[PDB]
Amino acid sequence: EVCSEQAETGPCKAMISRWYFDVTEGKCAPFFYGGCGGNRNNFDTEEYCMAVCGSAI
Amino acid sequence: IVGGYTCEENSLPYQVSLNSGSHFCGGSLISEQWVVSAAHCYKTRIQVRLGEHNIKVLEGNEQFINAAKIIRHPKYNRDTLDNDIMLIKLSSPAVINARVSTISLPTAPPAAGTECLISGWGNTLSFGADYPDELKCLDAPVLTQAECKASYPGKITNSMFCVGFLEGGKDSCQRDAGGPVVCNGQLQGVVSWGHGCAWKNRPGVYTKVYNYVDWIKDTIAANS
Ligand SMILES: [Ca+2]
Repeated sequence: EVCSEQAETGPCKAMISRWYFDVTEGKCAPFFYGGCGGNRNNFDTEEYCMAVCGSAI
Repeated sequence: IVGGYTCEENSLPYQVSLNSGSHFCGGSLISEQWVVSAAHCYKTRIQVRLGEHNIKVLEGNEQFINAAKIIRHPKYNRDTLDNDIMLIKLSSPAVINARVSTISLPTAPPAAGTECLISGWGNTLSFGADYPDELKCLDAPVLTQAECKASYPGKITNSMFCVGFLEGGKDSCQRDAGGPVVCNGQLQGVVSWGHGCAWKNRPGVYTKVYNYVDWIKDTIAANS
């Protein structure tokens, strides 16, 4: 679902730090969000991403 | 900026950097006290940096000033990106000198074929990441309305226009948002969005500043 979605920066051209779940790493990683669009694999903090996604929190 | 060149250090005294954690957006100095940027670059707290050339090095000319007010266009739409423009009021007036100065607001809309100057600290690669420390420039022409609409079927609103190259290779990129498009001594555009960066048939899309001149004037007077 949302947890397997590719990290999408979107069409806008800002640089905002966020987190997404990487299925290969089996954990969360940082990416640069563009400010709009994209998808829900997009979290404000690492902890929150790991909370929603993967493993056995 | 993808496919551009490094600016002379003096050069663009109107270019500003927006900074929360770090540099995340550009902007344009339109007076002592006001900066124009994009509504999608909105944050609750912002520090404005003026007289920057190399954002990672203290050079002695810069002015750091916190936003006192951050104001998105009331009609900004986050799904369509309509009215992607924002005003920032500085908590103290910038000191206007040789390295920090204003850029005229437009007195006519952009005309197709006009060469413009686009600038910022944006990504310099169409695929991959390489963010510069030094300010980048790009000379690029305003495109026809037909060229803009045919590039983005269904998506160009009245607030938008395109500048750049249909063949690709030159364009603005992530971290350029909010930054200036200048034509013949006047701010015509704000860096907004595009499909990828510098891709074929996907020129950058910019907010048409001329459409907001009255709103800017009125907003400034309302918040003096
Ligand atoms: Ca500096």
